[PDB]
Amino acid sequence: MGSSHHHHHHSSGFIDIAAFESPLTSSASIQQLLEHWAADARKEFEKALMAVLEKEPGKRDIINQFQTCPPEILNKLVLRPSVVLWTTVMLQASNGITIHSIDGELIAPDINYLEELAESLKSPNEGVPYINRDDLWLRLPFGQRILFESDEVGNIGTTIVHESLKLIESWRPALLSEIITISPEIQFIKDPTAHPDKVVSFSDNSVPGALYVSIRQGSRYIDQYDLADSLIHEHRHQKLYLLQRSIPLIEIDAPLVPSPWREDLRPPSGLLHAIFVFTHLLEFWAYLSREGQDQIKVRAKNQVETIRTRLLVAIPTLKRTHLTTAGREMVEQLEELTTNMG
Amino acid sequence: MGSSHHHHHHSSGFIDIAAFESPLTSSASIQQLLEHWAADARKEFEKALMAVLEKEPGKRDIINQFQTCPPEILNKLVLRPSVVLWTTVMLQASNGITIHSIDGELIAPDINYLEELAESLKSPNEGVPYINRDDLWLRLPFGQRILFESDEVGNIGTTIVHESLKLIESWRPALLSEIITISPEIQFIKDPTAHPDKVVSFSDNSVPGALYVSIRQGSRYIDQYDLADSLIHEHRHQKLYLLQRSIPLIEIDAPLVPSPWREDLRPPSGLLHAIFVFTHLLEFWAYLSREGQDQIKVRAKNQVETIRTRLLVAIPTLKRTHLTTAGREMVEQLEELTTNMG
Repeated sequence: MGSSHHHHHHSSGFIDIAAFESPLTSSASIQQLLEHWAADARKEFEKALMAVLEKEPGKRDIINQFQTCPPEILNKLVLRPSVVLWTTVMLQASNGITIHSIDGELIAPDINYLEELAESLKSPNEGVPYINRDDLWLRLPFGQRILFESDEVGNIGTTIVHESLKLIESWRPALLSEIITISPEIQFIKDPTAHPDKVVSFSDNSVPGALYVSIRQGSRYIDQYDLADSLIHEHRHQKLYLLQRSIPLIEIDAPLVPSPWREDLRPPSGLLHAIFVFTHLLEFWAYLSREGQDQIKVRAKNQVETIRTRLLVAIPTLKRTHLTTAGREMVEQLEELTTNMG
Repeated sequence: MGSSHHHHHHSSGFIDIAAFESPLTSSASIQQLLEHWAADARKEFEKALMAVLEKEPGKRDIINQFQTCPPEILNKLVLRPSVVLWTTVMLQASNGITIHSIDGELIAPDINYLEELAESLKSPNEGVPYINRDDLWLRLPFGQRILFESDEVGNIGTTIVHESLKLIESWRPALLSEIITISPEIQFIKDPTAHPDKVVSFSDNSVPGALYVSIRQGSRYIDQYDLADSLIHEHRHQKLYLLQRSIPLIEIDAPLVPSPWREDLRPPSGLLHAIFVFTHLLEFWAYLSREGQDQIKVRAKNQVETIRTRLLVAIPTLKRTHLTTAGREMVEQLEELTTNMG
């Protein structure tokens, strides 16, 4: 009924991947991928700064703040989710290309964002992962379809996030460090169309580095384990976005493959993102089923059985797809982790 | 809630197209595109025949009938929707790549299809557009999600199809000839999940040349005008599949753009397919509002207003996308037809 049948793909005729997977051995690989991405993003940001000066030459004094800015600060600034979206929308607007939010609304290029962006350089040291910061260029890709929690709602959510991050740190301190480097922004969302008891968490690569997690289950708040699951789930997408940017994993994103997590046929890259996400959540709930409290051991044992079953069905499905050399190396490493935990 | 946010396209940084659009002036352009496609498909079909001989060398006598078959027959055979799907599934199976139907079921490569296919050469070729032919390799991309009408249901549908094709011939005899060349197969379907009053019609490029139209709708049957709309709608997809095959129309199928026909963001190629489909449907209902019967003039005037309104909103949206030189030439020709309607 829904369908995706017009695919133009009816033409079917340099880093350690294994070390990148585990947070213990990924530190160097991530730094290497971030340096390559920041090299392209600095040029893109400079191109956007020149486009701002063409429309409004009066913005020259605002642009001057970045000119003398140290490259160490500038390299971290151009990779922020809100900055990447602003730079992308800005460059596409100059090429006559429109960018829209999920609700079909046009994301207008705002020159006045540079003034807010320049004033951020006057206080560089802030919280390691930015918990529910008020930034329109983080809310823009969703428009009105997704609501952003604020005030008392955000105040309570910050404390639950702190306990989820402390829980993640107790399991793997290397994964918390990985979260600070790849996913530095945590936004609190609420899906009005979703069922109150459903935990909603999503990620978009138009804003890379921002994790959108729901803290409210109706009027009630979710717990530190479910919120840590949501944070790890979206962090794994952000981590794979970084790898895909430089080292492609899928040679041909067709034909569509079935996923144990979706009813419809999803592309091979989507199933790779799903296995990459759920491999880390299988390891998280495996730790909670052994070294966790007696109250969590019931839910954790259910999650291990549910996730391992789905992973053991998705991995063979993905193996018979157009995977690159790096993509196949990733699948074989994720399969090894699922097998060594049965 | 639904979402499609992991697009690996976060890297945003000759044929007479006008003559191809109208069926009156497309005859030569279509023949050129079909000759190029048949040249590649004949090699792909030969590769599949050699793969059949590797698995079962006993099928040597059946493969010899195809190899010694006249090129005029063989060129038309390799481009049939059921043959294209068989060849694709067969070649992908040899490369360790699985193909699935919309319901997630694996489409198994059937060597025994060649025997049924060889008996089609020996049999006298019936009616130019094959109305509801019993062929599993036409039903395979849908599996169990879509039901195929047969017996008394198909018997009635054949008569309604004949009146729809006669209605299309009375409007533009060039469009009926175009239908016989590009879309030679009409299958009768029923979507159990769809609302009875909804007219369901779809097409897939894994089976190019097959139009899937619904004839039974609730406790009634579709009329010749609604069925002609369904046939023209799916034929326009099949015609654009042929063009896209050789001459690409979208340079970058990102960012996602809003469509007046769908609730959420669809790719630029999807919106191009929609405008290409609805431009011809606008011309069809414009003819029915002027030269049609008094009973159809009410429905036709409503369709012209509904379709022109949506086309006038989709065309500017698509113009601000990564269109190739040919893609932009197509959009400007479709915009001219929409504008020249008052």
